[PDB]
Amino acid sequence: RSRKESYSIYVYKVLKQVHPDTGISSKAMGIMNSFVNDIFERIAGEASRLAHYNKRSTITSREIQTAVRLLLPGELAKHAVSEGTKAVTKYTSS
Amino acid sequence: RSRKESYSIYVYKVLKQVHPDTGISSKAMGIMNSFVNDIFERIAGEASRLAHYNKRSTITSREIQTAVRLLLPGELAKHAVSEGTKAVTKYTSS
Amino acid sequence: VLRDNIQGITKPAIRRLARRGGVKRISGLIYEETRGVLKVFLENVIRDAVTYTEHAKRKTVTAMDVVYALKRQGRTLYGFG
Amino acid sequence: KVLRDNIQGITKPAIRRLARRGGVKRISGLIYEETRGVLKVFLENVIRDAVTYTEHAKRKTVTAMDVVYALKRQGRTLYGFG
Amino acid sequence: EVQLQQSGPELVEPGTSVKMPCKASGYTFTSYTIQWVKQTPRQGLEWIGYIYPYNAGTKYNEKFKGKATLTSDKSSSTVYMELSSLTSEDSAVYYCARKSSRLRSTLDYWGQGTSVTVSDIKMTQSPSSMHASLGERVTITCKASQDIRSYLSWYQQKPWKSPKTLIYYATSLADGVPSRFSGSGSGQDFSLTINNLESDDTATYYCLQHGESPYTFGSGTKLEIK
Amino acid sequence: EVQLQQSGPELVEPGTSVKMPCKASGYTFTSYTIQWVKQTPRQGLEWIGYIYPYNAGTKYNEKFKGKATLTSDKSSSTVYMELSSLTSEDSAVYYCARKSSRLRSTLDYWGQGTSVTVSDIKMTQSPSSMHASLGERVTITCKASQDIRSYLSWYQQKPWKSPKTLIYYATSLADGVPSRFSGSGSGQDFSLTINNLESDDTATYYCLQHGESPYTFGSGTKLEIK
Amino acid sequence: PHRYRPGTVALREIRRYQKSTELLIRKLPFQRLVREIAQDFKTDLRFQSSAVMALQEACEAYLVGLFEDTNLCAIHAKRVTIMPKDIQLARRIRGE
Amino acid sequence: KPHRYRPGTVALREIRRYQKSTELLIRKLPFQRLVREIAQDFKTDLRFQSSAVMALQEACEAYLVGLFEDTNLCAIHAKRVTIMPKDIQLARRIRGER
Amino acid sequence: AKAKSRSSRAGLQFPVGRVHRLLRKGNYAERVGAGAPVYMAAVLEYLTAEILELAGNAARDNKKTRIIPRHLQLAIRNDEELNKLLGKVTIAQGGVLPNIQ
Amino acid sequence: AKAKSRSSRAGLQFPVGRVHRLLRKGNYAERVGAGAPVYMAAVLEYLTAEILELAGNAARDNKKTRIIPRHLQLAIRNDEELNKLLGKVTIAQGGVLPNIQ
DNA sequence: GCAGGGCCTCTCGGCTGCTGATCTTCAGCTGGTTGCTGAGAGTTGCAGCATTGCTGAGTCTTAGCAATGGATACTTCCCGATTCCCCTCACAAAAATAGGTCAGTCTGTCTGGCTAGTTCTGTACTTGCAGACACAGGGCATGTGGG
DNA sequence: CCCACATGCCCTGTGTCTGCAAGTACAGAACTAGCCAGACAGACTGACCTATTTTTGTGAGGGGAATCGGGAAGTATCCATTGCTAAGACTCAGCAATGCTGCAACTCTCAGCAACCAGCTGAAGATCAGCAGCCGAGAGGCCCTGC
Repeated sequence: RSRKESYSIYVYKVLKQVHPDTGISSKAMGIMNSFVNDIFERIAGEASRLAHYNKRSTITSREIQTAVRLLLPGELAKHAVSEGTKAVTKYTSS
Repeated sequence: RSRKESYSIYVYKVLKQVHPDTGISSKAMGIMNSFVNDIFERIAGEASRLAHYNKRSTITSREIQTAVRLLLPGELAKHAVSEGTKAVTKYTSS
Repeated sequence: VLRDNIQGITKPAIRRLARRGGVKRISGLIYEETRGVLKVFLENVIRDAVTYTEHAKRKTVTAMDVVYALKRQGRTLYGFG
Repeated sequence: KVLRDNIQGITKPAIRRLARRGGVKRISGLIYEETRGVLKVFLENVIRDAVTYTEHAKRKTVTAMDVVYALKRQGRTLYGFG
Repeated sequence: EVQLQQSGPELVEPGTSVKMPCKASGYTFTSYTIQWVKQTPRQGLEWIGYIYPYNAGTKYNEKFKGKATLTSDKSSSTVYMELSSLTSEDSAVYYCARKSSRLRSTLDYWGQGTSVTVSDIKMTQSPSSMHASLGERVTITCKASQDIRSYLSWYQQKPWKSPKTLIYYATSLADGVPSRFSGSGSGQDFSLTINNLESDDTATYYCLQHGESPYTFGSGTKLEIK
Repeated sequence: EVQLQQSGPELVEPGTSVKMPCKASGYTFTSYTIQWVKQTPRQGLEWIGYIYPYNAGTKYNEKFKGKATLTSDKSSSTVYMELSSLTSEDSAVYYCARKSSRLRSTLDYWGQGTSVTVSDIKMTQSPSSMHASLGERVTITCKASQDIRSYLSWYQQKPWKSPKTLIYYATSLADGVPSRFSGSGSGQDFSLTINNLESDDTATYYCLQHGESPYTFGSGTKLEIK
Repeated sequence: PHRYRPGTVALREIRRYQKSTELLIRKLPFQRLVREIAQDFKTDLRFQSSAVMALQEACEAYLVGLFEDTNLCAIHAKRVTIMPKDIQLARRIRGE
Repeated sequence: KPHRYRPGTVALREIRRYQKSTELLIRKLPFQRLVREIAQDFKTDLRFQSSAVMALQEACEAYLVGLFEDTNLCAIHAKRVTIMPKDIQLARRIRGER
Repeated sequence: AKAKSRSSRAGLQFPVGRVHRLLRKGNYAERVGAGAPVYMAAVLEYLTAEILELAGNAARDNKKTRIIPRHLQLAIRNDEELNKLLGKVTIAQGGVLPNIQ
Repeated sequence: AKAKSRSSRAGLQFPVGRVHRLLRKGNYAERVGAGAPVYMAAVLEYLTAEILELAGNAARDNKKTRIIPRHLQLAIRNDEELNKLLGKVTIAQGGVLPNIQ
């Protein structure tokens, strides 16, 4: 009872936008929360290591893109790079 | 020249302490440097992870001791805990 | 105090595990070896879990501590936080 | 200049010497092509990550420290090059 | 770099069976599905099925079950396709194309085509044939039947050549395709726009959906220049 | 938990061979070497050699090659020892002791001893035997011949019993040893001090070095209480 | 009386147990084994119900993944019966 | 009659010889040409430090020697002394690379 | 002025602000750039969308309207790139593949 | 007052101040306690002392008075706990363990 | 290869519990705005380093050949693992209970960051010098064809 | 089982040479000393949750006999590898010139941090129909036996 703070509502909006009629169980939500957390620590650790290697003090979208290219295999990296570049371009134009 | 800052003089001091007549080559010197950096990174990462799990903001000798217990196998962890405890007690006694 | 509960992992349980693993025929000496391997793996996970709870100054082993103990051996588990 | 077909530069006695260091007494004739394919796959897997590190550093020269990072993030930590 | 080699033309008498290869090179063979597309002058491009060489998994079209049989050979990186009991309406050129297992990806690289001769969602392209000079703007509409969540691709096919991917995911440019081409639209309405024409742009343009299980192409649009 | 089981006494005629086991349990068997120590009343404790069950690595005393042979069996966690051409001066009690491969660690756990009867650094213990009452301060010295970098252990042996470790690394308390025992010294001069005595400190106290390859024990110090 | 030749019941068991997701080790014996193992590390310990559950999923997944490699070693030795030498070889190649 | 060793004696001699030395067993210039050709497909006009090519070489020799150790283990398990591509494939599959 | 979420600014469903807070509190770097949480939220959103769509397709083929960890396990293990990404990951109540040949 | 090194106060040879600076600058925690670099330098000093002494013993048995990577590799691979600590580590110019027979 | 009798999952109905989707409330965390500052980008230059080319000695590879011993196929046979039946014994579920541990709130305090000055120690650089690499010559364990 | 000749390797001896250890400026980082504030420890206190008892009506486990079928052992074949040799060819070492890229230094400006506040998003708690589980009956593929 101290604000557990999961990703469950965001995973729900994503699920309702790619499959408007299917639902999800609480066990599968726990699996997918663990998945989102694990990928967050992987990408953030790789970006932190890249920034430490290049003697930078800030983590930027370049570091995030290089971490994504290092960690995701195959066309997953290409599509995630496209998604991240598209979102950064949309955010910059406000 | 940008002061590359190895562990070479300290490892040479330890070598002359445990083997007063035995020298070391430069390649074995670099390998021992890599060993010190790797073990430092492992124990520091485990201590930082422990402090993040227990919602602490500081790394102390308890976190270092628990990380040593987690990473070193068998009697290595016992003797390293003994050395760390002895050095911390000696430093506290000033 | 509990003594000799490794035989609680019964022979049909090991056979069911091998059937899920895709094994058609099982030798009679497989079961004791499987009990030894499972005991070694369980000791390796449980020791790290107990280390996590003892660093937390707790006395109950939690699922999150079991998850950390599994994750630090490269055996990441999903579904428990 | 463009190089072509240098996987055959890893000769049959070189693979034989690596097998003898591995403790292998007898070597089949089809071992060498399979070993060349395996070594090639390992080399692209390491070199792609090393080139990724080099490109993130905005450099054209692949360094030993980049090779060490590419090996370390694949669980193949190498001591002796930094 | 990525090549999908096929066989030559097969002059084959009716009633027999034919097998053609789709030997692939330049990429990791098990990471990409190999999809098979047939082409007739009468009803255009048609999707037959695919093989995923990672797990030998298949999925076929409704009207090609029994007519088609897909096999994979992981050792030689070759995909074979069996056509059995060849009816007179099987004289066609059969293309094999590479598609990644990602839902966003499409048929990016194609084979040259094997001409074998025997001795649901409907996608409507609003123009059938258009004419243009060397410098205007030309649009192509690909009105869809059901809702597809931006899973639409655009292809350019020269006469007697393999199709070339232009747009995937209804907006994204393919590899090597210049910024002159531009796709737009989502849901049921889609559009392909060419900025200015050249002599190279004289081709036939198709739109392919891959939202639901049977992949369906468009009717086709011939572009004529000057 | 950690125990090193052994066999019974062996009444053996001269000239033949004998095998005694050191079946051990309660720990990871390959991680710890098993050292072998003979004990005669004439010469005290004498270190024979050790086996390393991880790589079958063996090292013997200089005076014990040919006489002794050490083999390991990883399946039953058992360590064997063969004595060949048994001379009349081989009647002793043979102990097997566990020791970690770390240089700091010592012979911590011992076996009970098998009594087999047949039908270089010198370490000096300055008190041969001492007498003390119930609450006194006692001190045993173990001056060495060469230099050892604090690689000294201390042992307490009840009569007709296995030795028990008190001090390792010349200062550190062993497992379960009370804080009355205190070791000190480095280099060549060492001291063992027992704080307040009871009736159960009536034993013989030995000091063992493991700084160089033949491990040598002390002469022993019989401590008598009231 | 109906009798099956040795093996078809086994492939039916493979098809049955590869389709289910339920745990195949009995929960109370696994819990007793877990508490006996943890008793050697700390006296009078305590467990959440989900901690033993997570231990059970980890252990069953590890044993299933070990039995797949054991079966692969058994087919490599031109057999169909898995043996402790196949378990040992699979663990040795895995590095355990 | 000229001297002829039986098959296996020379092989055990090379096992004993090459298990003692620490030298690199692949020739440096063919390995360097292979490394440059492989890296050509990722970035054109690349440059390589000599220590970088040497580090790649030590990594490749260590990986191949460990894989040949596991392959010999598979060959002994199949009651053979001749290592085979199926033995390499089984070792690489159990290791998690296939 | 009226407050606008950075997720709505980037056209995402994942929280850019929460990803920023976890990047700052997670002890990764001294500073965090402005576009890095946007990029991370987009990459995480693409990965959850791909796995959820494949699991929903598996649940549709299993004639169910709910995604369970069995459907998630089928979706991840039937894909080369997802199985390479999540090779050392155990999915609880996931089972194994039916190994149909 | 005359400055005393923290390594000299702890009785170590490894740099307590440099280890503290690397802990502070390495992005591990928000703050670092006083005894944590002392414990870190002690553990590192013990580990290098053990490895260097075993490698010097290997050099002495090889009748050499200089430690090389072959001696380091022999000392590491002839030990359970050093092998488990450095299992996934390649030592350059270290070779392999010679077989028994 | 073809046909008849058990039987073991699929398919369908339909009812049933349970759990996941939705609504409501509150708290806390994200966004807006301002100001401050230091981190990284940009420009110029410099040294250092990787690329290329040429030459020459020389070690390594390659193709062909013989002959051997190891992998493979076939057969026997016998060990042992499967399958079924019964009977029995712990697993599971469910309700209750006590007590013991864990999490929350408040308070004070000690300890770690911050800042400025100082000095000292660790690094780059440059010597000499001896451990180890080089060839070369006895000597030993054994490799392999006769007896 | 013993011998022979023959060959590969360890050891000894000495020149040498390159790499290692020791000695000097020097500048960057560690230490010293106040100072401030906030993270964590200490003590109450509620309250959840974990261990422990008891019943029970089952579902899974264990033991034994019959039998089939797979693993182990022995034999013969043949083929595929190993060892060896002479010719080529390609690696390696050394030296020199080049231009090209990786550092270094100074400037500055722009992007990111700090802080405060209000308000909007998200977590916790109830609630409920609809999805999935459960039980029962019918059909079809499949296995076992027989011809």
